[PDB]
Amino acid sequence: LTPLAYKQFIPNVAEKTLGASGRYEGKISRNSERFKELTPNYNPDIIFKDEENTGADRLMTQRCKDKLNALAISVMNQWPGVKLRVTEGWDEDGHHSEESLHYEGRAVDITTSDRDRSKYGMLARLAVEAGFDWVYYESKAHIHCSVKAENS
Ligand SMILES: [Cl-]
Ligand SMILES: [Cl-]
Ligand SMILES: [Mg+2]
Ligand SMILES: [Zn+2]
Repeated sequence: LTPLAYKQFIPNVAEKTLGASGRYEGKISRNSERFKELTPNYNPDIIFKDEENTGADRLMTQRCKDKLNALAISVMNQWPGVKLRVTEGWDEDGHHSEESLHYEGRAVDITTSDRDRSKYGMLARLAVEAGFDWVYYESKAHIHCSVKAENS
């Protein structure tokens, strides 16, 4: 398996194109009907930074949970004793551009639990192999992973 390079994305097309994660559907706000279709992730093998102390980053679509949970298994296989870590998920605080998949339960920013940046390119490759529809080495400090919408 070949690690991704900094700022590389796989597949090598824009995130919201049909062969990647597909179009945005619209921001999800708390207590909306679409919010009620999100599912919380309390997987003990994933560390959630949850800096807002709201648990919002745990709320994600079922496809996002499926791929994230597969990635959590893969991380523990690659580096025994290390866990997947989520630093950003579903944003309620307005940090991202319009049409960001972070507003839809469809995107996560991730690291390893030890914050060893030398692992991040490989972490991104593991996310591709775990089935995320788009993976991007988005900053020196994290990998961005997203999924197609349930209606796909
Ligand atoms: Cl779980
Ligand atoms: Cl943390
Ligand atoms: Mg946040
Ligand atoms: Zn991101």
